[PDB]
Amino acid sequence: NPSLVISLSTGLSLFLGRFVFFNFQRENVAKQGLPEQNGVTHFEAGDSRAKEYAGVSKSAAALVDVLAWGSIGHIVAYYILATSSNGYDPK
Amino acid sequence: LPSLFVPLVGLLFPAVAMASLFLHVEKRL
Amino acid sequence: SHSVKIYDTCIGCTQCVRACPTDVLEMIPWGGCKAKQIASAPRTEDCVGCKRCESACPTDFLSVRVYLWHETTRSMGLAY
Amino acid sequence: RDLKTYLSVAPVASTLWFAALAGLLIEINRLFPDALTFPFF
Amino acid sequence: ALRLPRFSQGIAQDPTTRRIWFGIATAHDFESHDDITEGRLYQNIFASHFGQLAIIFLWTSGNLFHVAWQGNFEAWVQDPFHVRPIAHAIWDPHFGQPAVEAFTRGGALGPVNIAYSGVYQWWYTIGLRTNEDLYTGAIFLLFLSFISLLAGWLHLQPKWKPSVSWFKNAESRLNHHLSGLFGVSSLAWAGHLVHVAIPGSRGEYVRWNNFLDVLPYPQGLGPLLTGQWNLYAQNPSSSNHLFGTTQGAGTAILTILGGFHPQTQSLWLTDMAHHHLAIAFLFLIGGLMYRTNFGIGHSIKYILEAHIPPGGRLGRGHKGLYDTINNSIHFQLGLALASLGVITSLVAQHMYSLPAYAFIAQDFTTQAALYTHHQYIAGFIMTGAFAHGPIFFIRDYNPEQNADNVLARMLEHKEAIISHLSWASLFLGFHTLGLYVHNDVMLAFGTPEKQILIEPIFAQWIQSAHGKTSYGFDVLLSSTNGPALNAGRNIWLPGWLNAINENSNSLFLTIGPGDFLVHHAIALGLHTTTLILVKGALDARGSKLMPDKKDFGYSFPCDGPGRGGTCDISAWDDFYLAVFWMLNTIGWVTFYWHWKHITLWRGNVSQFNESSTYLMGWLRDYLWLNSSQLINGYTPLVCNSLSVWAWMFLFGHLVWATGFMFLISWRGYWQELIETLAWAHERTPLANLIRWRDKPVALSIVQARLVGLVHFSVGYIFTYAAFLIASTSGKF
Amino acid sequence: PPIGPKRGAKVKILRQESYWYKGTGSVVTVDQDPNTRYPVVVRFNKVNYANVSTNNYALDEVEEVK
Amino acid sequence: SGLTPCKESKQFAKREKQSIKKLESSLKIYAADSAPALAINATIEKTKRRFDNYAKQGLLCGADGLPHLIVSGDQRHWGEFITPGILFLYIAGWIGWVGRSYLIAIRDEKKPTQKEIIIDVPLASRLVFRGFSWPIAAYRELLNGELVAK
Amino acid sequence: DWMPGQPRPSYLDGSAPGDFGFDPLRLGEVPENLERFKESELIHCRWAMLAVPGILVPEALGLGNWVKAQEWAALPGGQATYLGNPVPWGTLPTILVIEFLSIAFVEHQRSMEKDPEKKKYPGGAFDPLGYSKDPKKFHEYKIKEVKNGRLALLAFVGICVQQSAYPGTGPLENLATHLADPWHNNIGINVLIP
Ligand code: CLA
Ligand code: CLA
Ligand code: CLA
Ligand SMILES: CC1=C(/C=C/C(C)=C/C=C/C(C)=C/C=C/C=C(C)/C=C/C=C(C)/C=C/C2=C(C)CCCC2(C)C)C(C)(C)CCC1
Ligand code: SF4
Ligand SMILES: [Ca+2]
Repeated sequence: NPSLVISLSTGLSLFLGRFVFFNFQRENVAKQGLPEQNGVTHFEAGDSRAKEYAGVSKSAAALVDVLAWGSIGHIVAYYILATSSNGYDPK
Repeated sequence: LPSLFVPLVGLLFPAVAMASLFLHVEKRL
Repeated sequence: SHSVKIYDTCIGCTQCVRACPTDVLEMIPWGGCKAKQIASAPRTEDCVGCKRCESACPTDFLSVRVYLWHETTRSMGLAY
Repeated sequence: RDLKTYLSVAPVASTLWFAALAGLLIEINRLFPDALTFPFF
Repeated sequence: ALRLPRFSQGIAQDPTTRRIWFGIATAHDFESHDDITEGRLYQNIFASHFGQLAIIFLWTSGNLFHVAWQGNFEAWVQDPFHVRPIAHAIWDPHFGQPAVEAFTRGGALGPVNIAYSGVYQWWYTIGLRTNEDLYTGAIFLLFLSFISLLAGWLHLQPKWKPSVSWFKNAESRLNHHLSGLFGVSSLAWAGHLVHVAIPGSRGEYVRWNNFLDVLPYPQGLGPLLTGQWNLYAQNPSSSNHLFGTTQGAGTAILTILGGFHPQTQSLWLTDMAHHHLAIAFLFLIGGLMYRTNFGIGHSIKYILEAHIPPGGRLGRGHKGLYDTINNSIHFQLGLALASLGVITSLVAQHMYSLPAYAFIAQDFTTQAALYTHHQYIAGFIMTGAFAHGPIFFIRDYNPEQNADNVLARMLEHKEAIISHLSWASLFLGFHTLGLYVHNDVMLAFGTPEKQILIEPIFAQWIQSAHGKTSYGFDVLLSSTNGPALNAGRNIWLPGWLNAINENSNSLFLTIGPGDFLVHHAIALGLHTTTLILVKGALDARGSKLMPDKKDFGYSFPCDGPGRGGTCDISAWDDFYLAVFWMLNTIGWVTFYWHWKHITLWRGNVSQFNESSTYLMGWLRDYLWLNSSQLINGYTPLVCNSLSVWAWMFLFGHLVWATGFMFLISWRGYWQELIETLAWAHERTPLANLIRWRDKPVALSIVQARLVGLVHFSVGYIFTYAAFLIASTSGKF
Repeated sequence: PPIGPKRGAKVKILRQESYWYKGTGSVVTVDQDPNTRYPVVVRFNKVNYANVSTNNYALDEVEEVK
Repeated sequence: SGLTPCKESKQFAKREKQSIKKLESSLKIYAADSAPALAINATIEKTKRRFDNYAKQGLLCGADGLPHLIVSGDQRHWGEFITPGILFLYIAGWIGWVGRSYLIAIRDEKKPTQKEIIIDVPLASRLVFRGFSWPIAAYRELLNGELVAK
Repeated sequence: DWMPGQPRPSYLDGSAPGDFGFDPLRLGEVPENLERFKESELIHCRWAMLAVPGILVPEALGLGNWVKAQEWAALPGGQATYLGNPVPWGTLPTILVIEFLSIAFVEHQRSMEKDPEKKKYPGGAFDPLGYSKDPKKFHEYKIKEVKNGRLALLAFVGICVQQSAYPGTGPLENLATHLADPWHNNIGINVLIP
């Protein structure tokens, strides 16, 4: 099998993310909210979210989303690539 | 023969250490 | 020195004051019980911490408590 | 004497009880020794 | 402040010798220090952590330096089977001429100590070959130890100190420790294996000078990114392979053969490279679960809040439990120690059965040493885990903020927990002792057939499930028509089945009725020690005898003789009690391990199997029997090389018994004795020219139990170590 | 009216720090005097660590039980 | 059950053999018609009877030559563990149930401790045989088994 | 009461459909939970109604067994077949992907519902014949569905259990085996010994 498998999986995953599971995933994120120690965590902490990097022009998706779905995509794909050549045989 | 670091660790360091601790401990600022 | 407290649970029996070997407690007027008196720890500098006071309190839970604190010559019971 | 009966049933009640138990156990063993299992079912 | 210890004014105003004693034992209890803040608390710990790492790096640096400078290693590499590894050199002017003769072993030029930690097998397996390798390694750790001190000093400076909320950023730390500290570290370790370790076991030396223009594999990284990873398992090392040489050497770098390398009797290097590579994935992907600054991830708090079973059988479940742990460093230390204590025992039980280092299994003294080493470490760690648990309940536990959650309900039904632990301990104790004594009487009356020897068929059934041919049973992996067998058929199973059924190795050893009894002893030891510790934790804040045991803290002497008497009523004191039991428990564990193994190495598992069922057998055939060469270390006729172990053996007995003084005799006796000596000094001419600056007093009530326990423990550890090493190494 | 629980009545302790905590006992008398912090003297069938069978309690520290 | 039945174990036979020779050896000094001799011959006869029963009751033996017990639940060895055990739990339950019958009879009375250090033997003898049907404690459990206050 | 003389739990007033007041564990004490349950029972039932026929009909023909069909998947290449014809889409990876992708989408779609998952009675394109036009009539049908669904779930089970023990599975077949000699062939023989 070729490198093409990577693309379909990653493509489908991305697709899944953008149009199927996208609304639900966000709903959950809103409810979960960000971590808070006694409340919020930015209060000391130097470190806080990056609002700008988070923001994107597409009607819904963001760059970070791309990263995760793509990763699942690549992983699932590489998962299929390896199980192929193992030629593992069971009863 | 470097094995003559033994007394230094073996005795000298301990004596200095003890004397110093003793002094710090009995100090009255 | 040690820390010694009293509580309104005290019934004015006065036993601890009688129990103390170093004269730490004493009784003072009060109106929270029929005895109309309550213990006091005005000289905790002389206390040793033997808890003979506690050993003599009949309140359900001790009304006089001794919290062993910083050690002094007086509290260490030293004659030297 | 009521009272004598009263001395009894004290911890002498324990020894009379355990001596009886010891006897019973001993006789059982004398009768059925070296038993590692219950073989009657 | 004014004088030591100046982290505590009230203790410096002590006119007695107690100020010095207590000044040392409270130096790390930062929370009890004067003017302490939450800011200074986290900063002091953080700094101490770098100090600790610096010492660790420095410590290992010392071992490397000394092995290279005073040890053979190179000589050991050529003959692993027939060369004794050298710990370091012995320079002692007290040494008589004989002692210098008797001790110069291992082909050294002078008297040396023989290493039993097993760093030789470790470094040989790891890839290290010559002394030059060891030196540069020692340099590297000396360097790492410096930058540890340097970093510890840096974050104590005002412009680099971290805020408390930074320390309380849990999700970030977890995302990094799982992904980076566990994952990437493991990933990069497998890198060392396929680059240096594996090729080194195949004769080719890959160091920094030539690890760039040299391939770890012929196809060289092509198949990895291609997806056909199977190529890396195409040609493993042969069954006739010789370690360090090309005779039988393969090309594979990632396999799953299972079992052992025939020559070295250790796990395949190609099995371990694969292991860490596979590990690094679950860890790398695992460290992306919690939320940081990218709008994705979990709120650990929100998960706990959401885990409340309806019908409220756990009340409010895990609500508020996030802050309960994140605010309390003791809760975190307790969790840390408990987890660490378990995998410390896991390491012990796995390294004797499944050796990972070349030629380590043949070294019986090292195998015995390492196992006993970790089981005592694990044991001590376990009691500490159950010490900070109590400390948490006293110092950090907030009742209102944990209202009706799983943590609170523990205290709510504490009597039920404690009573059942008491029942389990009583049940195990009454019968394990009962059966041991019954069997001793039978042996006494000369009728061993009357013994009660219960076969451990449950555990025998487990071993069968693993594929052990003994006992029969026809269980999974022990049966030809088993879906589990045919599933793993010719992957790891041929290597595994071969190894589990080899009669030499310690891979799932045969067990019998003697193994049954000791395990219940072990079960007894665990339940009792836990019973002591959790009764201590759950009663730390109070009882009926002392409703307000809080307000008095973790460690206090008592509450006086009133209300019946209250000695050893503090949570610190049941810790003190539990250590004894944990020492007893680990003692049973290591007795069991060492006897089973010396009889195995001796080819006489019969002696263990027939003598471990009655307690006289343990005394006579294990302790009395193996003490022969040990106690003859020195003699009215001669001294041996085992003389040092004979000396230490008594030393252990001495320290042990010396501790009995502090534990049996208590303070009031010694206070009255000292004040008569205070009189003497002042009334002695020429001597009263010299006056003491600190008033001499008896050790305090708690201090006594600490000093006593330390002696008892030191004696315990030093006595068994003298016996373990000597009886083993004397025979090997 | 009369101030506290009847005399014959048995009560359940709510002190927490009391030996007879979630247990019961019978009230002997009730000091009728205001200002008195803890009246409602009670006696128990079983003795405490200090060998005493009676103690005084606050009004809100006792629940009538039947 | 990696063992072999005792009936067909050589080691088990060697032990019976060796034991009898040891006792017979002692037999020599005492001559015949004698008290010790009869005592030793009685131990020998008690020895033979012992080994005979173990084999007879199908008990496995180990390489050691000594019987070993199966407590797994296997039906061929209930005699080894399960049968005696139930017997125990019956008695243990009996003792405990009778002991608890006494305290409840004693509890609402005068000075209750007086009958805990000085036993009311008439009352005890009245309650001892109630343990015979103690597993009808179960039917108390359906109602008044344990206290609700705690 | 549908246990003859047993008081009905508080929540079940027998108004629900298929409500026979059976809940010995009271897993329905919580209203939020029960509602979820009502939805699930129907789901589980709907499948089951589908599955028995799925399993039963082919066997009447060339199915041999529901189990047997699964047999090809294990070996490489399959390819498996529906009616003597391999493919289309014969291999396991293709089917697995098609299933996972096709399914996940349909169900998740469910996980975007309010109004009680449209009362677990969506009735959109689903009730074309619009049986649910009539409320009185609609109710009767629900009872039919649940009773039928329950009947189906119960049967599936027996198939699995029967399938167990008799790895020579013959759900339809066993029955024969029962028919032949019903007296000496029954589960009884299976509950006991050789
Ligand atoms: C690592 C620590 C250490 C070291 C290096 C030594 C070394 C020595 N010990 Mg000591 N010892 C120690 C720990 C140590 N010990 C401990 C812990 C104990 C308690 C159990 C003892 C108890 C002990 C006893 C009872 C004796 C020794 C003796 C000796 C000497 C025997 C060798 C010999 O005969 O040569 C040469 C013999 C000589 C007499 C040469 C003398 C050395 C010159 C005078 C040194 C000059 C003094 C020195 C500079 C002052 C110290 C300054 C320093 C503290 C700053 C040797 C110097 C023996 C000894 O010293 O003989 C009397 C002896 O009797 N040791
Ligand atoms: C991660 C590891 C870890 C850490 C960071 C801590 C940290 C702490 N512990 Mg814990 N503890 C641990 C593990 C740990 N412990 C384990 C494994 C156990 C079981 C043994 C305990 C049992 C324990 C108890 C009972 C107590 C603590 C206490 C404390 C606090 C005060 C420490 C202090 O200043 O005293 C300083 C310690 C010393 C100065 C050491 C002197 C005594 C040692 C044991 C003797 C050295 C051994 C001996 C000399 C060996 C040489 C022999 C020779 C012949 C070779 C501090 C927060 C105390 C506390 O709760 O605060 C009030 C407390 O009382 N710990
Ligand atoms: C060999 C000495 C020894 C023995 C036998 C014990 C035994 C026990 N310990 Mg102790 N312990 C010891 C040393 C010992 N400990 C030491 C040195 C310390 C450090 C101070 C401790 C600290 C300690 C703590 C903190 C605790 C225990 C507990 C227990 C009990 C645990 C449960 C159990 O085993 O049930 C079985 C009972 C036994 C094994 C002892 C029974 C002895 C015989 C078999 C009874 C039969 C008598 C027989 C009829 C003969 C009668 C003689 C006649 C004159 C009347 C058990 C009684 C725990 C406990 O109380 O459990 C709930 C508890 O929490 N131990
Ligand atoms: C898969 C597998 C398995 C598994 C198993 C498991 C599931 C496991 C486990 C396990 C476990 C299950 C473990 C455990 C543990 C534990 C511990 C060891 C504990 C502890 C603790 C502590 C010490 C605590 C403390 C505290 C307190 C007390 C208070 C509060 C706080 C704290 C928490 C800190 C088996 C083998 C079957 C088979 C093979 C494979
Ligand atoms: S403790 Fe001893 S000294 Fe201090 S008050 Fe109570 S009685 Fe007096
Ligand atoms: Ca083996």
